[PDB]
Amino acid sequence: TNRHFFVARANAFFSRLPIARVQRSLAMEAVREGR
Amino acid sequence: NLKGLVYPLPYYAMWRGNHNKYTYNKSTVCLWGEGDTRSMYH
Amino acid sequence: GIATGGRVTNEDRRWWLVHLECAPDITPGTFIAWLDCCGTHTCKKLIERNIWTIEQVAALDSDQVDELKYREGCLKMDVVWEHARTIITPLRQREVT
Amino acid sequence: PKRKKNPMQLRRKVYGLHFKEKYLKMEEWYYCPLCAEPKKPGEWCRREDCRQIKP
Amino acid sequence: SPLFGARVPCCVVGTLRTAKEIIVLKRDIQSLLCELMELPQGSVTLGPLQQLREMMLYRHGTPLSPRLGDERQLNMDAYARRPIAARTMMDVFLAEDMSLDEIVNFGRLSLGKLQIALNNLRVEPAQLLVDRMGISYCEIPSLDESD
Amino acid sequence: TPVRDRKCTLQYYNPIRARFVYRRDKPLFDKYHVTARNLAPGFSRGALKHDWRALGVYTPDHPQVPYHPLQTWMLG
Amino acid sequence: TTEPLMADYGWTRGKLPKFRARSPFHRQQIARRMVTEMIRKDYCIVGGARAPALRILADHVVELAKAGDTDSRQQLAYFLHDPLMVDKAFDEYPRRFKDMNAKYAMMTRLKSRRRTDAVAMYFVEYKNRDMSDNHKGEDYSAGPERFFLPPRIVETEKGIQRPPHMQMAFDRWASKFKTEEFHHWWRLRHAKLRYWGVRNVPHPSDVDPLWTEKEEEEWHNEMLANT
Amino acid sequence: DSFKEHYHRVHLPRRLALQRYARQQSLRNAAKGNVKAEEVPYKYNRWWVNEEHEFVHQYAFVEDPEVTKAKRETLPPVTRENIWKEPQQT
Amino acid sequence: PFKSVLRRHKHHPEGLPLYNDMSKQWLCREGERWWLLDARGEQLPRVAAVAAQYITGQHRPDFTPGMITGDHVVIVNIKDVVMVGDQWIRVPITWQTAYPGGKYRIRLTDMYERDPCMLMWWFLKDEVNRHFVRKLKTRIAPLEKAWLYEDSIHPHADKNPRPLCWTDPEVKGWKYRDP
Amino acid sequence: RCYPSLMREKDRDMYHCYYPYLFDHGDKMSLYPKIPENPREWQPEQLQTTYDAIREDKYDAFIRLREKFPELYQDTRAWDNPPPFGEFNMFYSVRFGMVGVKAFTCKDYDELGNQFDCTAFWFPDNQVVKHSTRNGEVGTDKVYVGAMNVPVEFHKPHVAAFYKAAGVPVKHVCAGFPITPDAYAPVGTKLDVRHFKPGQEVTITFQNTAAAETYQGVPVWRIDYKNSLIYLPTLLDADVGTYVRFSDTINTKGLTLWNEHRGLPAFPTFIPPEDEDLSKLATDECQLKSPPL
Amino acid sequence: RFPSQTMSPCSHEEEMRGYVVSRDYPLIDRLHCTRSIEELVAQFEDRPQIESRVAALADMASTVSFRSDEELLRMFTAISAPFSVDGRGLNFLTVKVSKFGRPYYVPNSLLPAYVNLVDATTIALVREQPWRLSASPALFIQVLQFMALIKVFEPNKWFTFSDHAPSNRADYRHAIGVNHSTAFWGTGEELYDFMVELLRVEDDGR
RNA sequence: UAUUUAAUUUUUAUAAUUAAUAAGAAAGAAGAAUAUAAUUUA
RNA sequence: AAAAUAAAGUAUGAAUUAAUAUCAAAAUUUUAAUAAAAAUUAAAAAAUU
Ligand SMILES: [Zn+2]
Repeated sequence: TNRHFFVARANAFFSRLPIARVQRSLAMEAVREGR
Repeated sequence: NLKGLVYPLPYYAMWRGNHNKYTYNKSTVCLWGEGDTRSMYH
Repeated sequence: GIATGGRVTNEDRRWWLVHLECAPDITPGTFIAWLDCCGTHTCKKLIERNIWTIEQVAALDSDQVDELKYREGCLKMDVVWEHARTIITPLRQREVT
Repeated sequence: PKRKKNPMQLRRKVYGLHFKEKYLKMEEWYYCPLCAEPKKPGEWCRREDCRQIKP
Repeated sequence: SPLFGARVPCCVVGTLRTAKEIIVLKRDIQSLLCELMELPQGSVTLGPLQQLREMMLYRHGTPLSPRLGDERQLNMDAYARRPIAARTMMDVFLAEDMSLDEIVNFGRLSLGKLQIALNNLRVEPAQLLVDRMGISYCEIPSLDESD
Repeated sequence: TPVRDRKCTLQYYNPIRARFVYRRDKPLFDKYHVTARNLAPGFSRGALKHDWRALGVYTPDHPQVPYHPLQTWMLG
Repeated sequence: TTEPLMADYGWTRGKLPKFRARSPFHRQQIARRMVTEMIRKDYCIVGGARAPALRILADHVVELAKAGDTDSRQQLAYFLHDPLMVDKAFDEYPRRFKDMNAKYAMMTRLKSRRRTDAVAMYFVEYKNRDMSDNHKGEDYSAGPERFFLPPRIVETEKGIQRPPHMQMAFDRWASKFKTEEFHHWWRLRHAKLRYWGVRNVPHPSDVDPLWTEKEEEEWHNEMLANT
Repeated sequence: DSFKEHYHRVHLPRRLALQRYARQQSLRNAAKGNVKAEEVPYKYNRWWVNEEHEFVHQYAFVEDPEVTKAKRETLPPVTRENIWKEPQQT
Repeated sequence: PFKSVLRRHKHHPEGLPLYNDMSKQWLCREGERWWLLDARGEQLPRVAAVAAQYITGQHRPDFTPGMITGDHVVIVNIKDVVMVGDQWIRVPITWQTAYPGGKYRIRLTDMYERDPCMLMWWFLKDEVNRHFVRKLKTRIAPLEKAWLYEDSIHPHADKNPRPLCWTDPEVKGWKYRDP
Repeated sequence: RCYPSLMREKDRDMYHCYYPYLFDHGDKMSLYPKIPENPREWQPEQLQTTYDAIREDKYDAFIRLREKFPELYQDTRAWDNPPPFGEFNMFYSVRFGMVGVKAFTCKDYDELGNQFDCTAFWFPDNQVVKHSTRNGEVGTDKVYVGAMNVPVEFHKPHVAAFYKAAGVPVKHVCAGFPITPDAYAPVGTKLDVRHFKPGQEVTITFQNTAAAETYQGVPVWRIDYKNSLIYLPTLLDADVGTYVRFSDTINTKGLTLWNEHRGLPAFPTFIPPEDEDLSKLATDECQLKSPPL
Repeated sequence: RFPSQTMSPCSHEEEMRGYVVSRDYPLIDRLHCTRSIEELVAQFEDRPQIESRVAALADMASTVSFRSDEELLRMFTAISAPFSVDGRGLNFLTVKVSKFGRPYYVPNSLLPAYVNLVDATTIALVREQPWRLSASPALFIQVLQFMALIKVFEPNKWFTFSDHAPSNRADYRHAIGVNHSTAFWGTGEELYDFMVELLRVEDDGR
């Protein structure tokens, strides 16, 4: 399937969200409740 | 065999075999008391 | 911490302070190579400036830092610098008792 | 092949886009402002003007 | 546990030039900034230079993203933003004795003087920062939420 | 017939010249590095006949350059 | 594999591209002689998926040169067919590249292709050469006269001197092309290629020598003209 | 080209034209100054019992275009706090 | 060749032409007149026959096979069309799809459920194909001159369709004979 | 089982009605068949009923018994009091989803020790770009949601044109949602993430690693409405960065997604309260989470 | 209250003025144009390029209801320029797609631009302001003539590049999805039926 | 090799009113290739 | 089933095969033995793998 919604990808914009920050944030929330 | 808008009601179309694909008739086949038998006496 | 972009947020600080107690034996006189984002190249240029120490990297005037990361070129320097800035005080505290 | 193909079967292959893209296709070009040779954009020459600024 | 050596900035000052010209010009900035806030010498503490990014695509609002003159609150009905004002940032820290109100007051006075400094570009410390020494931009940071 | 020569497509949209707009060329250039080389500010994907600048295209967070009318020699 | 020499040749984006060869051993051999040649002579005209490989590998060699470590010296020494070029690699590149951290090698795609096959030609260089000791002013637009002569120097740069230990080696290497047994090898090569037959290879009686003494006494002349 | 897709090839544009002829009704019920959405009567018999004796229900849903025209035109009010701050129980 | 290999197709986006709007050597619309056929009570097949012959152009004295000149027939009230006796329940409509499982055997009643119009279209198809099969343009072109409306509401007031007054001479009911 | 009960149209008549059968004279509804005003068109053997003590007494009893016992008969109130338009009709309402991006992968625990593999999706900018009702036919309406704001020079010159005509800021990507007329929201509406309740089940359409795939059951785990993420307990076969089209799974085997027991959605669009400002708000206090599975 | 960041200056020519954001911004960011009809006609004529044509139309189709009668007359006059009665009305064709056996013809962005103009006009003159066509015959005739100039009732010749091979792009749809985008666009439907029914008073009463 | 199926004809802003069980300017590498749409770089 | 090798490629350029009309797709029965032979209904676009 060759359409535009499917082919186009958002990789280039990934700096707009802090992936590494949220992972560590939920690490904090992991140790806060003690899993 | 459903495409387009499908309503959250659990099975509406299931008795005509699961589809919406004609629906533009006002006229169907009829026993007595069915639709186009409006105009006949019984 | 390690992978943060741009500015270092305060939450990120919390991370470092959490991992302070993660490693039981640490002293402000510890070698540079225990820091986040201190590579081979980043350690070496600090050494020729006569800096072996977490205290010593916490003693930087920030115009030593930038020419460390611009004129010289140890990248991610402000990360390790700031990493010192945070952690040097708690370390002294844990050193006393 | 089970049979001789007539001129029509031989001519059927040229209607295809694969054939046209491969064989009869004109290339787009301009004049290299440094070398004055015909040039396709994106392909340069071994000349010390054309390596740094590659026109 | 109380929050350690994090410092809340006063202003963040931008420059269109890259980071390598400005290291020469750092000491001449503080001498100007001190008389912007009318504080004595050594009062302001400038942070490390930050060269942000050379963005081909320009992702907006990003940690390294070059700032632009136009602002949404500043011009609402403009359908786009004015192009890039600042490629490098350096932070402005005051003494730690200034509480949150004071810091923001010295932050506001600065935008006050600098805006007009850019509009004189249509002797006093403003255009000294603007004209012969480059700084094209300034901002007040957002208070970080993370405590 | 008049000759079969094509007029300039160098300023039109091209899908294989389109990819090189946002691509990173730092190693290709020794002395002369430019901010973004293939990228024409205000024009759709680097093409000069596709000018969008100083039109009504609403782009809240990205810059747009103003309109100056293109010369005759830049198009063809 | 994250180690800045050792090569991963795949097609996935984490891997640098595999250029066609017989075996990964063969790929390694090829890569090694390419890197050796590029370090010896700053440019390589290299076709195919080989050139990006050369780019990345050259960047690795400059990284090792900036390391300036005995382990780095040794690991680069494992990699090259030339020991001497390793010494060249640790004398030249640090001063050359002291102001740059990233992308040390410039790749330039040539608009000409091999006649032999459709594979494209790339021109791979080291970057800034005005900081280099032996490569200071050289012109690569066209080749030298006979390929054992030192290459062209730009007219404004004529009077440049090069590290003595390098032109010693270069002259020792070039001095075996002036003996007549090389001329016999040349004619005999004509015979061989003509037998394997390859077109446009003249008969060995038409093959008049690469090196004569008149040409040497003018070449050395202009060479001390550059000195 | 079977029977049926040729059939629809010809006739679906004709169905469209026919319902266009249906839409002009409202149009001269517009032009002469009347403004009315032609109403559909409510049906009180939607609840029934079939031959196997169980409960059968018919669903009649009536679309109001004067509501729709208001629905698209302006925002809804603020989402009530009982909705997002408490989860949906599984 | 004369007729090309590259041919207009159903999957091809150019689409399939409508012969009413087409202008071609063998299509003459100049001398046509519009008819109105009320199908109330008349048997489906008969109506199909009459409509087929007005549509085809066979009702004219000057009718020529290769020259397609029809009259537009507006067939009104398809819903009231009468099929005699058990036939609604017993008369098959069979087609074969090319794929594993080549049989659809479908009662008139089911086709009438889906569309009543498709029944009249089906029998028109049959009565036109009875004399024209071997060429596609001669099969398809007439059929578009039928306007099938399943009740008394039609767009065509502007053509002033003349009521087509026809009584079926055949006394007996229609008889399904198909091998 | 997977069929509902079969009732024929012939079988719905006065003797089958659960409630009293009502005849329609058009200005008035009565329980007697309309007596035609022209008496000579009365058919033979037909009783024109002006009064019936049999069918009127049951109606008499029924109505009173309704007003007299309103607490028992509240379901009966469905007969006399139909729901008006909008107001989230449970069976008739279909709202739109929004366009996400597969951001990364993560791991969580529930209350118990259980390892989950979450996939984290990102909702960069979701705005209602377009309304399309096709020729005014009922049940044909679409709402087009765009995502990921993109510089002016990106799209082919015909795409940008579309966005200029719409008035909406230029988006990377647009997807249509078929929806009912009541579920509309105006053009340019910023969509938030808590449009999706953490308890619900979501239909997902994305590109496989290389055709399109649809997952019709997948429950929401967790929502970051600061960074506009949403977490899901699945491992997709999908490239990171793939645009993923979201919808509500509208029925699970005879059960409606939204009902009084299960819950109710914020219907046409979610809207945030005027008093909250996300620029003052941290990540951890911004968290929403499902009930335990 | 006050700027969060500094604003770099620009002179009078290069500001982005001419538009306004919607009343409720944080919820709806739609952009509505305030541009006068003079400068939109000016933008249409002075910069003849395709994108400025589309850019003119997207503004003057946003603002149809918000202007008077004569202001519309100059609009349709300006817009009717590149149209010849003899020539095909709406065909703007850019790409020849030879992908299939017989070459496909793809239009450019101008087509849906003009069509969107006609549909905006439909919303203005029929639904929300039904009185306007009856009040002044001037724009009745102007709209009618513009609507005859582009040929709205044979869209098939919008897509036809050679009159020997008439293209069915508009009248054809297949169920596997060909021509969902070029499908039956009711374009002049509501308008023409309405402005026929303005003349449909056959009643002798009035 | 013929039929037959399956895939493709190289980003289609969009998908399904029916059949059966869908297509906007173009080719080198889709990567300037060592997973950042430039990590400052002469 | 990971690893190594080989397939769009520029150049050279054979061999088996060849009664054929631009082709022969689907189904049903019949005809002196598969029946691409009939008749009828039907519904097979082009290129490449
Ligand atoms: Zn050149």
